[PDB]
Amino acid sequence: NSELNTKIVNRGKEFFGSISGEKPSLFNKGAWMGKAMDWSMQNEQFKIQMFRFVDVFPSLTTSKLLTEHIREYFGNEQDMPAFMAVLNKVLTSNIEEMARQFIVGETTKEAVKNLEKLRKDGFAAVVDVLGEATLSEEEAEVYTNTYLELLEALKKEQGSWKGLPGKGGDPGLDWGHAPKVNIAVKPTALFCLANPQDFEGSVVAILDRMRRIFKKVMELNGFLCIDMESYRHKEIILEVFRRLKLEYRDYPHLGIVLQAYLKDNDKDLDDLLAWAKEHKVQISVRLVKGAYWDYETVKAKQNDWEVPVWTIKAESDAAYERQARKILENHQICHFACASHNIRTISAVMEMARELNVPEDRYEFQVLYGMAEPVRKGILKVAGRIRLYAPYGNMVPGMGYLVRRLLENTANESFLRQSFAEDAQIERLLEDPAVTVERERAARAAKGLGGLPPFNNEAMVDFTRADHRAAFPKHIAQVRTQLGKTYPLFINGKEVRTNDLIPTVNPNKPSEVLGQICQAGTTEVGDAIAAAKAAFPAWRDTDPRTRAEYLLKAAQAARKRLFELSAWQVLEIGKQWDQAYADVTEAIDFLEYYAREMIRLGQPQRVGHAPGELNHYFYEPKGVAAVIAPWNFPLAISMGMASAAIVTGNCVVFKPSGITSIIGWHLVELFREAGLPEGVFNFTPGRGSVMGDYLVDHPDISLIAFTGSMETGLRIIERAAKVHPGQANVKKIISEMGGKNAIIIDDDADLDEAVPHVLYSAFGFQGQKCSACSRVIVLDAVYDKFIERLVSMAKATKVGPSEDPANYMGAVADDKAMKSIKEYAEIGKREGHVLYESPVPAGEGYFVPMTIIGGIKPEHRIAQEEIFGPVLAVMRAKDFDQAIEWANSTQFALTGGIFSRSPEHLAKARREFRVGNLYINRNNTGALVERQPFGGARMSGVGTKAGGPDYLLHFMDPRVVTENTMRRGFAPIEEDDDWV
Amino acid sequence: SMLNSELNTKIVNRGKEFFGSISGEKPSLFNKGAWMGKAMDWSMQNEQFKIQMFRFVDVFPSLTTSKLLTEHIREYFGNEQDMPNKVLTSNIEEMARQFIVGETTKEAVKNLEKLRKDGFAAVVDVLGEATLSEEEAEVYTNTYLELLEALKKEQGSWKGLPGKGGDPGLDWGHAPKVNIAVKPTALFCLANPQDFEGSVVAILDRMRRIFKKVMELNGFLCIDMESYRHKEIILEVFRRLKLEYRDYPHLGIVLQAYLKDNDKDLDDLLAWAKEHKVQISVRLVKGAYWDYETVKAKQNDWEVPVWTIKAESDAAYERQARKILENHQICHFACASHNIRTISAVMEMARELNVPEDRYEFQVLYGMAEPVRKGILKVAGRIRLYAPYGNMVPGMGYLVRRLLENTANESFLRQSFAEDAQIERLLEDPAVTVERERAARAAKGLGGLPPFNNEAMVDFTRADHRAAFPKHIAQVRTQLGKTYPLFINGKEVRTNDLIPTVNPNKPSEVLGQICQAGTTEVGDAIAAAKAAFPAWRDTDPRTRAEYLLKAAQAARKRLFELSAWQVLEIGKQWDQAYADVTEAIDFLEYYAREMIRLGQPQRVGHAPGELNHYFYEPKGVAAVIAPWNFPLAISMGMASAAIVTGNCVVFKPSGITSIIGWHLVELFREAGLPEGVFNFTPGRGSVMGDYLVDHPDISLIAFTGSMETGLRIIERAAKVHPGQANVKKIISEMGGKNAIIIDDDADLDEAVPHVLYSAFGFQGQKCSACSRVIVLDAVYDKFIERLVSMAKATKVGPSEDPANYMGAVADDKAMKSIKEYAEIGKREGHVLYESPVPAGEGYFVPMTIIGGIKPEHRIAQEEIFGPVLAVMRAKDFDQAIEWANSTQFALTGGIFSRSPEHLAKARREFRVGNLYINRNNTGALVERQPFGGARMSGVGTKAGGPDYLLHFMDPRVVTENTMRRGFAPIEEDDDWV
Ligand SMILES: Cc1cc2nc3c(=O)[nH]c(=O)nc-3n(C[C@H](O)[C@H](O)[C@H](O)COP(=O)(O)OP(=O)(O)OC[C@H]3O[C@@H](n4cnc5c(N)ncnc54)[C@H](O)[C@@H]3O)c2cc1C
Repeated sequence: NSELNTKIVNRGKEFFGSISGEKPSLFNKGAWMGKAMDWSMQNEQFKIQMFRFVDVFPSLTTSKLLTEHIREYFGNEQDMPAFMAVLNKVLTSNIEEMARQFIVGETTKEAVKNLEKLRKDGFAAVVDVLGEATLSEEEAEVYTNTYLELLEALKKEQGSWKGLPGKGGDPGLDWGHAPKVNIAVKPTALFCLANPQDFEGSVVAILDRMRRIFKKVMELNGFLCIDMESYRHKEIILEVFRRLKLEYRDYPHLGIVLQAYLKDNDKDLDDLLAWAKEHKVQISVRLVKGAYWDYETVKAKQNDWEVPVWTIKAESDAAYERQARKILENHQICHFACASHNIRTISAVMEMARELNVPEDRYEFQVLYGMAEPVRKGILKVAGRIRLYAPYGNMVPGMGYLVRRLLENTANESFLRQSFAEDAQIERLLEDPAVTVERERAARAAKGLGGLPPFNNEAMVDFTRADHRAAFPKHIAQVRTQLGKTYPLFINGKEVRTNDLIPTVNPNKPSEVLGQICQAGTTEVGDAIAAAKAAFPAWRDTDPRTRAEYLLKAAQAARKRLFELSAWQVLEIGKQWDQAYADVTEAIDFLEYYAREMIRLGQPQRVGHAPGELNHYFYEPKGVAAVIAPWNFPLAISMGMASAAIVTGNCVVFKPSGITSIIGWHLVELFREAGLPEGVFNFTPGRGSVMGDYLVDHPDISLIAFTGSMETGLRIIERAAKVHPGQANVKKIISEMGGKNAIIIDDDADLDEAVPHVLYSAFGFQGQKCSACSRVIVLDAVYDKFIERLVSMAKATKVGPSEDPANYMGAVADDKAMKSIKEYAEIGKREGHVLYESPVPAGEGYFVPMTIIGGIKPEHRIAQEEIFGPVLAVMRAKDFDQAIEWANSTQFALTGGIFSRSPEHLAKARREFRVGNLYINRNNTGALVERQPFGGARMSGVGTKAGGPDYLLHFMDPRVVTENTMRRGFAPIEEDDDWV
Repeated sequence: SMLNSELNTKIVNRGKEFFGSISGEKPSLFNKGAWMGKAMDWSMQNEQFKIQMFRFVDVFPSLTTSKLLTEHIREYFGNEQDMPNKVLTSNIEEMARQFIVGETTKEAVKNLEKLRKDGFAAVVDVLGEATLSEEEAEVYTNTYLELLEALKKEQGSWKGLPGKGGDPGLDWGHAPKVNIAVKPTALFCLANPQDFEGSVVAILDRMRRIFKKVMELNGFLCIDMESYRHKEIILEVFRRLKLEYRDYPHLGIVLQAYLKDNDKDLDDLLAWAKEHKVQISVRLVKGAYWDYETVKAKQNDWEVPVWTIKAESDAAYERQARKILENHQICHFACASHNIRTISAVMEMARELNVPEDRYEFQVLYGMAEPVRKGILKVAGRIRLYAPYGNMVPGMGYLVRRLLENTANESFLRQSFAEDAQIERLLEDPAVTVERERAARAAKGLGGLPPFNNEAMVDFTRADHRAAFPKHIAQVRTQLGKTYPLFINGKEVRTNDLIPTVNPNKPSEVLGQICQAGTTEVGDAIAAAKAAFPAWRDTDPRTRAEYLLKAAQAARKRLFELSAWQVLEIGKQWDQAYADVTEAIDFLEYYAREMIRLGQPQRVGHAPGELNHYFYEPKGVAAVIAPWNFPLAISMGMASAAIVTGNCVVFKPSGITSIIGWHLVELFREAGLPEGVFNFTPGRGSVMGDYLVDHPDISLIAFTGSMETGLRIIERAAKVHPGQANVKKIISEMGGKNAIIIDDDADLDEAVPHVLYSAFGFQGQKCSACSRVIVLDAVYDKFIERLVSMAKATKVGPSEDPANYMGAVADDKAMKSIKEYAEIGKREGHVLYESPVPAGEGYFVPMTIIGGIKPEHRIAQEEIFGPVLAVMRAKDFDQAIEWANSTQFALTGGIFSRSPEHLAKARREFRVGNLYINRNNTGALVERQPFGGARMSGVGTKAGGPDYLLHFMDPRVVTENTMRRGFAPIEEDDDWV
């Protein structure tokens, strides 16, 4: 709209004029922070070092930690920038000063005092309470009580404050209309287990605390704003706002933050306004662009989710202006807080409101305390109604907040950087962002092999979606209509029934029988081996691209059944919703990845370059593969091992674990739907005590793929090494065995991240993973604090049936597992000291308490033996060297983790913490195909890594054909010949 | 320069007149009105068709049944509609007849007399398949004698061709009427510069017999020149024969202008003739083996002996022709070329130098370049046709070579008569063409290292290489009698248990005494290796690779010395010994590069906020248990692979090759390898064998040797003992029972010597050796007769004497075991050949060939590891493949066949680790032939290939969440926005 746009541009021009060249302190090159940010902006390596240093800074609580980190992040004094122990003191004082710039105080009393100073300078405030991530109920209560404490202090003071001057209205209110007390609350800080996987439980827990705060706010006629956090919780937070509003439909001073950088926001704003109209209530919206842009883009890309944010910056600006116009048009029902430091954005809001003649009591402006100083002052001068978002509290979360402000101010796309560091042209700065979008989209308008798209991991289940949340109960219900079947063997394309049946039951409810499984004797296993051996010649002679096509069809068949296949796993083996879905996506990943790997490896390659000669190097299968699969990843690992053997040209005799035989039957369904030729895949569940050695010992077996315990793996290795009469090959072992995996918690670890990652690593799926954290090795000086937070978080979780998404973990695999694990828990309780032992439900189910035991040392049994259940050992290391020594003190070497923000300690861990899969600053479980090829050596395996580029070669043997191409003195000349 | 321009003008003007007098007349091969011209036309337009057609003509004479013929036609040319029996046969046969003067002596003689009446002289050549036996050499020799007897009776009635003066009974008044050419290698089936003196004498003795008959007729004998391999031998034959008959003027030699050596060879021969005051004759040619020499040199890292720009050969010809003409007083000249420029250049140079006509003549091959031949007759008058005669079988091979000559891209005939090239380009001074082509031609390794190339094989065309072996064998003999200690943690450790090591061809010759490690010493070595491991593991992969490169240079500098040790200690022939050392060098160079390639962590996945790096780590202590049959090569390959990947090695050489094992100590010491990284512990298997394999500090075992021992090791290594860190990794190369299939259509000239070498090279003591030859029913009798006849020509004796084909086997135990197997085989089949062996000491087993062998027989199944070859008669090709696949082994295999269908079937179904087509099945080279198989022949590990180093390591992944406080560094390969 050209005329309006011209007014906006002129308003912006007047604004830049009234600023008089003033730079915000962060861009003041005369100040230390300005020099620091200037160099960060010119030098990306320095920015990364400086910003990461500020992040770790509040953990550097001794002189040694501090001195060492300074050297590790910035190098020696001679190699540092000019603007930078005396060095300890100067750096410390400058960083602390930077953080204080952005906070109104450290105590409630100080905050209140400083808020009054702000009022005398003409500024209103919205107060926020700084806090570390809420990891427990006790922490949520502290946060809640801090708001209550703040409100009580403000209640006593506000009567003595003259209201900020306005043009009309009520002289006891700010600008004649706004409540003097205004606070903002982060909803997820009110509940440590906030998760849309438990949508209702999360809404209620947050709502119950928000209600308590809100009641006190109303008691002093104040305003409560509910802030918006990451996209993961956006729908939860919207629902919290809607419920609290309907509980107090007549109270006007309740706001919600909406983020214009979200593609969803056009619909969300429209829905909320329509909702307010329908319910005949009023609302208030603080429109922001959004604070988590890099996080959302990374998180979505890590999970093959649609990126929920716009990714061209002008799109967020254009969305803001569009959505602000929508709000202002609806001022009758919607009060507006314009929260932005962008002069174009601010100018657009001002002129749109003027054009729509919106009453001034329906819109105000907000900025963050301590930044964009000239912008703040310009708003005061032109609009008069300006509120500062003012955090207060402890310096530890204050440093985290500081880093976020530094990121915001120094971003390449930041309006503040462009205006105040980069000398950007005013006309460009104030351009209609809609025009910017068109130009940027047009600019941006200007790989796989063999016609196949490149490999990408299958999208994870996404419980931000109502449809994904609804799918599970529906599919679990459908599965229940299918219970009670008898599952036969499947051999040479035919169903073969035996009369030895073993029931398979729900571990969370053993009275619920899912079905009966036929058991193969040695006769039937021998039959299956015979069928596989007979199908082998034609299958080996099938083109690798064709073999790969069967895997691609199986992947599509599985993809079309994703929630159904997932539901079976929830009931048969007690997978939580996310765990079950991830099992199926991983199976799909193996199929898509191994299909592409065979296509890659399937072409004979010329080796050497001598003329008159062609050497071609290529691979052939081995023969019949025995595949012996675990129950803990019943589709993923089964499908991975079987499909690798199949795509490489082998034929498979497959023994699923008894308690997940139905999931094993899914392989039959999937390969049959793909049209796999008869005998290439044979399904023979059976009693190991009857046919286990028989399968491994058989002369017609050429390879054995096994995943499971070390004891069984080692027995297989010993027996397989013998060559019996009639045996064609030396048997090839592909084996993934157990682990006793440690995560190290260094002194400088970010405990907000370390704690929930350790909890998930230890207790996700009841701890039943070869990759699970069973030892947490914690540095002396952070031990007490770490353990308090871990135990408190554990106490908040619930143990119960996996079909109920409210439960964190549930029953273990079967009766034998429960008894074994419980015995290990008793052993550990006599070795160390019990720190936590959860309640479990009464009645039936193979429940083992979520168990945490401290005081564990390397010489203890539960520091050495794989328990495969929810029993976590906590070990206290005297220094980092001992932490590493202890991590390396078992016979296993599968996975490991380290939380540390020390370059030197991370380097030492990369080199010396010699596990097959080492994870830095995140959980040590959940390895993905291609990204984390999985497996190790020592007693954890034989160095084969599933889901990686070396895996398929283990299922084959290389061959070379060498041809003398010269006849009667001449040879064809080939493209890669070394010629003349 | 000014003179150069002037003479070039006369040459160009002579060429222009030569062409003007031809005017549209084409050689019959370029006659597109004929079937021959049509087939060649399409060959020149379509290289794929050329390859099919020329290969078909090559295989054509083996197509002896209606089945063979019909199937080959389809396999080479496709269905009878995708193309461009009795008929196609007549066309190819007519094509071959164009180039030969007859099929019998009498027909040849009649046709030669006809040619005389048409004014053409001749030089007569006898066609033949390759000489593979003494009997064949005698047949070839007697055919010349027969020819000469026939000509002797006729020549008296021949009027000499007209000339300008002289003797009316001689051609042109001066040339002998009878002139024959002989191929020297056809006189000796084992001609080979590795036995230089033996080859010269055997050839000379037959050539002298022919020459005496030639002299009786007062005729001319030309000694033809063959491939570069035999050039020096042939020169020496000519020189000796000339001096035996210093006064007889009618003896010629061919010299090849396409050889870089020829400038010097011609200078040398001319100076030699002067010194000895004799006269000579030279037929100067460009050369017939160009493609072969180029390929052969490139295959062996030898300097290519031929010029590789065609104009360079032309330029060399004109340069060398001038030199001969300058020397006309002592050197008679035959200009042998179909090239009008070349011929015109010679005519003008003869005029410039005023050379008498009786000192030069012109020669062309019968049946080609007809207008060129006609032109020479008209202008010069002295033209002689090279006139081969004989059997259609070698006639077809000759046909192929002529078709190649005529249709080559750079052929002067093709450009003149097919391409309608501009006459100015055709008659250009080739020296100018050279400069232009060089200028145009004037207009990758990694980490700064050159790319890998296999080390050059020993080259016995060189006098220095021939002389080096006797020199170095003698030098090694001055160093015998030493006591060899263990080498543990950088220190020499003696023990009281000594085992002598002796020469298998002369067991009374003791090379030294070897200390034996007890379990105590082996445990000490393992402890040393274990202590050295953490620092070695942490050494940069590039640095570890540098040690291997230093060791490779150390070995390269000692090549002949290291070779000589093997000749004496284990009975390697000179070439076998040198090849063992070059293979060792190759492993070092190749594994160094492989570790450099594999040594850098690679990002995997592309998700942002995350870095996954995938990389490799060594395992720990490796036991390396090495064979005696490739005592440096395989030992060094296994040890250096383990070492470069970051492991430390405890190495047990075979007892009988312990000194070669010591060479590893010497080489790693010279490279400066850190102490403990390589330890040398020879010892008695019965004392410390199981100890070494069972030890809990061993993480890897690299073994090469017998199936029986390999299988025992695999079984024992599977157990995890108390304190054992890893499941032990096996890298194992075991035996074979390798077959070569001889198909009905096999080229027996190649199949026979390749099979003989595959079976008996190094006494058959190779895991890759051919111990079964499976021969198709219809070619059985023919193949076996030639194979046995070639075998009979070879001698068994000490490997230090290069005259011997093979020698003693490794030791007394091997001899006893192999002889028992021979007796078993003789009761199972029937002996076709059993060689004499020397009297007296030495572990000699006869070169033994046994027929009537079937898959149920023990010697069709069990690896003998000695000079015992089973011959098996297959009823059809399907059974041949079935039989090839009938053992428990699958290491190597070979097939001789010119059937695309059968070759395709073999590629698919003959499932050995290394299958060879139309060559021997031994001698695998690093990178070109990564070596190893499965079944009972190994565990699918392939030494010398790109999958090998990974077996000595385990992969690791480090995954880092790079996001802190909502931000992460953006990395280049991130999936982003
Ligand atoms: C008082 C106040 C309260 C706030 N409360 C919250 C809250 O509860 N929740 C929340 O999420 N944020 C909140 N914010 C917003 C956030 O903290 C930033 O301050 C704000 O987004 C910066 O925008 P801008 O108009 O100041 O600056 P600009 O430089 O104009 O805009 C920058 C913004 O654009 C977006 N952006 C950057 N790059 C791209 C890109 N490549 N593609 C698309 N978009 C891009 C980001 O949102 C970034 O923050 C609040 C802001 C204020 C002032």
